[PDB]
Amino acid sequence: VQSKIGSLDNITH
Amino acid sequence: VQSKIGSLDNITH
Amino acid sequence: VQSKIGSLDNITH
Amino acid sequence: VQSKIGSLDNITH
Amino acid sequence: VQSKIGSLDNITH
Amino acid sequence: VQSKIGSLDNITH
Amino acid sequence: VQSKIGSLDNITH
Amino acid sequence: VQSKIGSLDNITH
Amino acid sequence: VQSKIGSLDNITH
Amino acid sequence: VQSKIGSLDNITH
Amino acid sequence: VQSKIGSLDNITH
Amino acid sequence: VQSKIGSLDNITH
Amino acid sequence: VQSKIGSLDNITH
Amino acid sequence: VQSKIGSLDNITH
Amino acid sequence: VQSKIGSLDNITH
Amino acid sequence: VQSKIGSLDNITH
Amino acid sequence: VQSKIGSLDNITH
Amino acid sequence: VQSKIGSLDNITH
Repeated sequence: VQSKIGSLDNITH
Repeated sequence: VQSKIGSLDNITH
Repeated sequence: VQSKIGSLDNITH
Repeated sequence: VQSKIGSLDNITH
Repeated sequence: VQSKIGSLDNITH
Repeated sequence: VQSKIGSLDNITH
Repeated sequence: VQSKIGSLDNITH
Repeated sequence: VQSKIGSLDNITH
Repeated sequence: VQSKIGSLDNITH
Repeated sequence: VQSKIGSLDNITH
Repeated sequence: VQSKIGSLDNITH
Repeated sequence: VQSKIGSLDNITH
Repeated sequence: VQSKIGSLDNITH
Repeated sequence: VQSKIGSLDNITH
Repeated sequence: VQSKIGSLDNITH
Repeated sequence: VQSKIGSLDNITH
Repeated sequence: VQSKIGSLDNITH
Repeated sequence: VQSKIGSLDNITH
């Protein structure tokens, strides 16, 4: 409800 | 409800 | 509810 | 049983 | 049983 | 039983 | 809800 | 909710 | 909620 | 669920 | 759930 | 849940 | 949502 | 949500 | 939420 | 759910 | 749930 | 839940 997600996982090899 | 998703996974090899 | 997530995991090899 | 309501799953391997 | 209502699944391999 | 309501799961391996 | 399960295995990666 | 389960294994990585 | 489980194993990594 | 009502009797004069 | 009501009786005169 | 009501009786004159 | 689900109504006048 | 779920109503006048 | 869940109402006048 | 109600009058006899 | 109600009057006899 | 109510009057006889 009126929320945001930018990123959950940022997996950089 | 009135929410946003920008990105979940950003997997860069 | 009116919350934000910037990032959960930042896994840099 | 083994159900979901309003959930978010981000499964990565 | 083994059902979903209003969910988001992001499964990556 | 073994259910979810409004949850977020981020499982990484 | 009436449910019967003989055996349940949840494996997540 | 009435539930019956013989055996339950949850393995998470 | 009425529940019956014979054996329950939760393994988390 | 697995319930009983011995008699549902509503009389108005 | 597995309950009883011996008699549901509502009389109005 | 596994409960009883011996008699539900409401009379109005 | 905004419904009458699994209910019993006994209205007398 | 905003519902009547699994309820019994016995209204007399 | 804002509901009547698993309730019994016995209203007489 | 995005509900709007102007006015709700409920009388039970 | 995003509910709005102007005024709620409830009378029970 | 994001609820708004202007005024709630409740009378029980």
